[PDB]
Amino acid sequence: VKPQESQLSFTATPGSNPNVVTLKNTSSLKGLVVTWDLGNGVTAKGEEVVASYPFANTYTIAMTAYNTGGSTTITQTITIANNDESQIEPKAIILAGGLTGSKTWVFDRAHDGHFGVGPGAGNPDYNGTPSWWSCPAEGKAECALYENEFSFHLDGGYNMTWVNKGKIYTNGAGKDKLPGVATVPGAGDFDVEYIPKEAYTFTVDGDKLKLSDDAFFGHFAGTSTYTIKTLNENELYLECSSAVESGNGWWYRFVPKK
Amino acid sequence: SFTATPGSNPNVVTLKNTSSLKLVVTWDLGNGVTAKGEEVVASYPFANTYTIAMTAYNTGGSTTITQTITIANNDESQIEPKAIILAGGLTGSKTWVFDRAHDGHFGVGPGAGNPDYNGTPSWWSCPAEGKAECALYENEFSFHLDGGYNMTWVNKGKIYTNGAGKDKLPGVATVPGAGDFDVEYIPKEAYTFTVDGDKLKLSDDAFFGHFAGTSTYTIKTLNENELYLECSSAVESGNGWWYRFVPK
Ligand SMILES: OC[C@H]1O[C@@H](O[C@@H]2[C@@H](O)[C@H](O)O[C@H](CO)[C@H]2O)[C@H](O)[C@@H](O)[C@@H]1O
Ligand SMILES: OC[C@H]1O[C@@H](O)[C@H](O)[C@@H](O)[C@@H]1O
Repeated sequence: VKPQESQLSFTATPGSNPNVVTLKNTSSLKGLVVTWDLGNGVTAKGEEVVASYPFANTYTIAMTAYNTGGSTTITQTITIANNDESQIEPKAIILAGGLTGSKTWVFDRAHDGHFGVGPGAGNPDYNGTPSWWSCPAEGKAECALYENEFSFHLDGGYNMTWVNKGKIYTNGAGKDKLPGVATVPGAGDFDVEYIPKEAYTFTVDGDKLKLSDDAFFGHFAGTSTYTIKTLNENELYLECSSAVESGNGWWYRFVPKK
Repeated sequence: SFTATPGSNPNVVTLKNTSSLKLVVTWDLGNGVTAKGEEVVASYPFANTYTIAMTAYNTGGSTTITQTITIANNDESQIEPKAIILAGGLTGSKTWVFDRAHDGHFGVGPGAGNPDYNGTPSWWSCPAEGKAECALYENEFSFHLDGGYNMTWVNKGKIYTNGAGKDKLPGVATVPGAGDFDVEYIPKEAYTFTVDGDKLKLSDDAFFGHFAGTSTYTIKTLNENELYLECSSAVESGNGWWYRFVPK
């Protein structure tokens, strides 16, 4: 009674934009209600629906046909070859150095002001700058900070890789919130043992950059949320608000790895 | 013949020779750019009507055909982000005035070239309403992206300055309640600006109501709520000025 699979079919035809695909019931059987799992977290109902895949990947599309004696499901895989710049955050494209490949960012250790502290954005004294202390060139050479490197890549999603040599840098208020062994390096404050996960994601919304899985840009201040102050192919300048020291703001400047 | 075909970005247009005659062609895109090629791309960041001219060349000489094109909207992707904040968006306008109700909306200190520079108006910081009794707060600045980076300067006929400034200006100077000088100074009907990084430059010798002999300002803060500016005096060597504007 339930619809027979050999009479069910559909076409999935990329349109003007190869990442936007028309899904059309072409079944040799009428009197059907059809629903769709687009394989991208979206479900839909209708004879002809459109599916959008911002990211290059292989997806599975399921069509379910309903008639008076039940439902039957058929599938196709579809290969989306390339990322769609028109459906991806423009700042994510700068962080990854393009829609293809990856881009690694490191502390701007060769120039003054690559790391700094000042009154944070909720502090009555905020001025938007690290007005308490600004790190001179190579000022944090003698700790774990510059060992922390951040690669962005749009391989299936808004993906990040965090590499270090097993340690992050923080101060007394930071060290108390992490389980790893704390050491006092040459630059003072604390190195803490902290091994990143093998994979992260991120989101960009306006100026706000958020890292997944409680990640942070090598300096621990209890937050995974940053404000992008500057971002172009040469420079990533970030501000954050400390969650471990009420009213402290931190600034960080990254440049491309050579 | 030619076609002017808006692409995936409606502000970016493919100009293509479609002539039924196989020619060297050049183009005036009507945006200040000229080009040579069978197929060229034109960019119009600003909504407007533009005239495109194709010139075809043989041995006999040259013939020029034109079309008008209408670009409906401003293109956020090709306009300075700080310009959009000053104009309050891609449409309409936004007027900025002195933050007269808060301390520190006007001040003086050692300027950025001065060995004593500390980045603040450390010689004098104006208290709330401190310059009510002069022309300073009468000066209002509107930014609008209507064809370009456009500004309108409104006042009630006077700017505010000190002795060194008054000596550079042709208008009559008067001493108001706040002291220093009001100077007769009527703005032009229209100005332009440029923003490059943190450098804000005004056209046609304009200045932000207080005269210090410069049209160049450093942007210290710019968000939808605040414009905080520094400038370096061109009439008093080593003197810096600070100004804080908020929306009207
Ligand atoms: O905390 C308020 C005070 O901050 C002081 O600067 C400190 C920096 O020298 C140091 O490098 O970082 C700590 C925070 O991690 C800062 O507190 C300022 O010098 C004081 O002016 C300020 O009141
Ligand atoms: O115009 C410059 C002068 O401004 C005055 O308000 C300050 O008190 C002086 O310190 C400064 O020399």
